Amino acid sequence: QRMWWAFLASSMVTFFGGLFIILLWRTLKYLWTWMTSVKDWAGVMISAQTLTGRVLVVLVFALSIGALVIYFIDSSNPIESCQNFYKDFTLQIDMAFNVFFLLYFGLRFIAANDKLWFWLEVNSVVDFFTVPPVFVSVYLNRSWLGLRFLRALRLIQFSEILQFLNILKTSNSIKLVNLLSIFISTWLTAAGFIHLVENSGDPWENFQNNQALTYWECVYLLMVTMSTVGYGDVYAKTTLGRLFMVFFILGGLAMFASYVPEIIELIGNRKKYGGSYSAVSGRKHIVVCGHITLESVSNFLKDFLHKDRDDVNVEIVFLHNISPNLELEALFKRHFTQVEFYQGSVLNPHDLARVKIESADACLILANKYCADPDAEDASNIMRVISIKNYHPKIRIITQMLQYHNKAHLLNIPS
Amino acid sequence: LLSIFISTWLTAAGFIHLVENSGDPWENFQNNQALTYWECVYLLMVTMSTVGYGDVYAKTTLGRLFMVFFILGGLAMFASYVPEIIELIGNRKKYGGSYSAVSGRKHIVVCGHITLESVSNFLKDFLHKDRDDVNVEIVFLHNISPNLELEALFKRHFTQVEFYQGSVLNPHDLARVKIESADACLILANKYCADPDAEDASNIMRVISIKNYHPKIRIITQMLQYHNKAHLLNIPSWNWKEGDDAICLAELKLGFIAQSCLAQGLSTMLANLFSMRSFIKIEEDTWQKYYLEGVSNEMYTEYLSSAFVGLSFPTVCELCFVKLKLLMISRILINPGNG
Amino acid sequence: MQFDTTGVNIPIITELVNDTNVQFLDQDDDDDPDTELYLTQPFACGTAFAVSVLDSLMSATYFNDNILTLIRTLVTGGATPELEALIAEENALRGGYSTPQTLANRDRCRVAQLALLDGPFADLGDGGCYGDLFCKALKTYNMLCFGIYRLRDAHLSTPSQCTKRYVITNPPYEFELVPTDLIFCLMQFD
Ligand SMILES: CC(C)CCC[C@@H](C)[C@H]1CC[C@H]2[C@@H]3CC=C4C[C@@H](O)CC[C@]4(C)[C@H]3CC[C@]12C
Ligand SMILES: CC(C)CCC[C@@H](C)[C@H]1CC[C@H]2[C@@H]3CC=C4C[C@@H](O)CC[C@]4(C)[C@H]3CC[C@]12C
Ligand SMILES: CC(C)CCC[C@@H](C)[C@H]1CC[C@H]2[C@@H]3CC=C4C[C@@H](O)CC[C@]4(C)[C@H]3CC[C@]12C
Ligand SMILES: CC(C)CCC[C@@H](C)[C@H]1CC[C@H]2[C@@H]3CC=C4C[C@@H](O)CC[C@]4(C)[C@H]3CC[C@]12C
Ligand SMILES: [Ca+2]
Ligand SMILES: [Mg+2]
Ligand SMILES: [Mg+2]
Repeated sequence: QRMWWAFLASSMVTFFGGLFIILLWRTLKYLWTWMTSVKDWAGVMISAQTLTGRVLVVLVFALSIGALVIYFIDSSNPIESCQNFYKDFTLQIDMAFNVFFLLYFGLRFIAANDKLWFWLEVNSVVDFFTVPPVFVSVYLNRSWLGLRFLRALRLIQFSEILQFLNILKTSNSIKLVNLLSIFISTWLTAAGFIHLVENSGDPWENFQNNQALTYWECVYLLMVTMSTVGYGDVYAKTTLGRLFMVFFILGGLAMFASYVPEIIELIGNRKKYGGSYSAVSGRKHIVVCGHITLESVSNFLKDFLHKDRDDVNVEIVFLHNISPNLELEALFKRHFTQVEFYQGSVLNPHDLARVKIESADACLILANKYCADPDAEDASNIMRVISIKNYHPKIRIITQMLQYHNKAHLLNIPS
Repeated sequence: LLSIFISTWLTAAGFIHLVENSGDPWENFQNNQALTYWECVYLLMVTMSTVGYGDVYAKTTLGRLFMVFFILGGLAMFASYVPEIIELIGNRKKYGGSYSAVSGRKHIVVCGHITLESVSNFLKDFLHKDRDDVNVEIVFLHNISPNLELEALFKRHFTQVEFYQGSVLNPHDLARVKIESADACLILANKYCADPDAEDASNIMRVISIKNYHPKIRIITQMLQYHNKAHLLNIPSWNWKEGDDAICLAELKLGFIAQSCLAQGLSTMLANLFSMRSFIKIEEDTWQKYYLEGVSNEMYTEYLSSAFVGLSFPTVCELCFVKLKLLMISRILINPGNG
Repeated sequence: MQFDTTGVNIPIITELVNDTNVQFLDQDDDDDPDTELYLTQPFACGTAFAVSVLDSLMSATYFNDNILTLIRTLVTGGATPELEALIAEENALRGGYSTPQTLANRDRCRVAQLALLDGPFADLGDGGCYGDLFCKALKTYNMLCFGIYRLRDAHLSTPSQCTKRYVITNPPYEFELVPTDLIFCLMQFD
């Protein structure tokens, strides 16, 4: 007949029987009615501390991707089907992938501490809903596109497994990969839900609500919905699809409007003024650091690039940890061919080699005159001349101080 | 928020159901568009979410007027309520719950100033290969929830470390982390603080709370002065004879300086002996190669053999190093001369 | 500073609070913010010492109880628990009339730094039998060696004028020996 119910029934009875079986075990423990070694072996297999665990978790990554592509393949098939695994390539790989997933879930269940909280974990729920029905299908020699769309929720663990494999270390990239994985996973998962529910007819309507939709059409529908465009060229006509859409958009709109600005922020906010200064052959260049603001740079650049001074082939390379504003960038765009900017502190020898201070003709330091503490600004200039002489002592520093006793402190430097 | 949102959603949907279902008197009731209540509910959720599918809408002019006068309130209500409800649901305690005491395995508890670099510098020295294999687990306890980088460090040393959020000044938290069943408590002090007496005071209160809960535990802590050692001694169960540690960073630094002040180099000579440093090797013979040959040594305690303990300890000094290829140094006894 | 010599050879030791400030102390070194404090030059010379190297003491004192006792009695001058109790009761060390048991508190095997170029142990200064060197130290005065405080360019053939010495902990048996050397040794208590 149309044996669709057996897959959902098998997944549900495995899930709820493990949940009920776990509760029964707790009752037996009450009133007296090597496990650690196999558990922490499973733990070091789950974590990427060993080479075996590393190849295991990269295989989990790769075969989750592969099962997702297999679902994207089988989405173009009819809903109910009759297929022999030996006879056709379909389900030949998916079977092996779900065998591996069953093994991986077994390892994770051994490694887990609290059985009920492990059972109530989304990465376990996706296993409970995906690995039974493919075995049910390959036993029954039939096929139903059941909850095979749930395999996109295996993308939810990409940030965790890259944290295991040490590719993700910094907080920006960790939050970025988390947001991307969560967004893409829930987009594809709810689109597969709408594909199944919309494609299948409605029992009250006697399955006359089976609107012919592709998975990519449902994907486009959900991106229109989460972006709140609402074209209405294609929508949900089944009442189960409409109910899922109503219950979806409450989460989905808040998720979209809080995630997509954050992802757009985390991508592209980079270092625009990094990189090295090319030392032009046959032309000296100077380096200017210190208190660098718009009016100070302008008052320096007019005196340095004035017609009355003899023509200067020397270029000017700035160095300042604060990225400049738009007006300072416009000043640089004005004196484009003569000045370059490079972001960075002067207290980094990598920055000093980046601006080529050893190949530079003379370093200059501009002190902040109008400061609230004439000893603290003095101290900052002290530390700057210290760092430049620490990197390369064979350079000429032209600086400006604020008192006379600080001249002796400058003289304290050996070079 | 839930009650107000659900109430006004269902109420305005019922309004649209009545008005839309009933025809229009000007149209002689020819505007009676056949709609169900759940269809109107779906319509209003589409409208409040600003999707606007247009598969089903209001065709009566009274329904259209109500929709126009509705959406002014409804959109602001939706966009100010649904983010708030989504915030209030789910922002929970992810690092609560108890620490399962693994049988046949001791565990320690580490609290105090806990940040990413401090935890990393502690964990490399604690989990280093040069140290003997340790089955002891590490249970942290800190009231601030960690950031993503500290969580990534925990995911790195997953099987060896666990985290549990909470202050140390709560005996429920202490029973939660099983400090009575813990082997030894550790307290990491914030070195770089704006007030070396206030950070000292916080460490004082932490050792006070741990000894108030369970006085039979070994506390290894670090202070910032020398007079605070007397304040630690003020605690009744803070006894030097029983195993305990009260490191005084400033006092130790001054002692190392005053020892190198007569034997230049001895400060770093001692300080290299406690970072567990594996034998790294560089190709060329600089000073760094012969110095990493130095820093690969650490300090270990080994029970003497019956030969070694037997006869004279001063006699067993000579040729001890060559026989075991080790450096040999019932109380504090260095240079044994004259079990 | 300069004198009727220069002041670069003057042995100083400065505390630090930033590990990332240690590059400013010297000039003849490949300074690097990635190079750790144990690996950089002036800490290895011993002229710089920050407090942040004591984080490993927590793990050390956990893994052996005797480590803090040993470091205290080697470093601050033998803090006996009687001295700690007298500190907690008085907050000022006092003086007392000596006795033979009081004069038996001279028996701390003292730290010292001796020269290898001149002295009763200078009879070899060009060997490589560092093992025989410390065995001669044993059979002479039970002088426990620690390690060689050799100059930085003392392992070079190109003669420089750098008097900055760096420590080496636990030299093996087959470790060489230049005569221009200072040694970390402990003779018996006075
Ligand atoms: C947790 C699980 C067990 C609950 C899921 C409900 C499933 C197992 C039950 C509820 C209603 C049931 C169906 C009701 C009537 C049909 C038609 C009949 O000719 C064969 C049995 C069949 C196909 C039943 C078997 C599967 C079924 C869908
Ligand atoms: C469904 C469950 C029970 C599957 C468990 C499979 C068990 C029986 C087998 C598969 C691989 C095995 C492990 C292989 C090697 C490790 C490390 C070794 O130094 C001691 C035994 C230990 C720790 C074994 C424990 C038992 C083990 C985990
Ligand atoms: C899934 C949950 C959360 C939403 C509630 C949906 C279920 C319980 C309700 C809402 C609409 C209902 C349908 C209303 C009309 C007919 C009546 C009768 O012929 C039984 C089947 C059928 C088709 C009902 C099946 C049960 C039903 C689908
Ligand atoms: C309810 C309030 C706030 C909105 C104003 C609506 C009322 C006052 C107005 C706007 C449109 C009007 C309709 C305009 C066209 C015809 C004209 C004549 O045949 C009387 C009935 C009828 C059908 C009118 C009834 C009164 C009316 C419904
Ligand atoms: Ca330097
Ligand atoms: Mg240029
Ligand atoms: Mg554990």
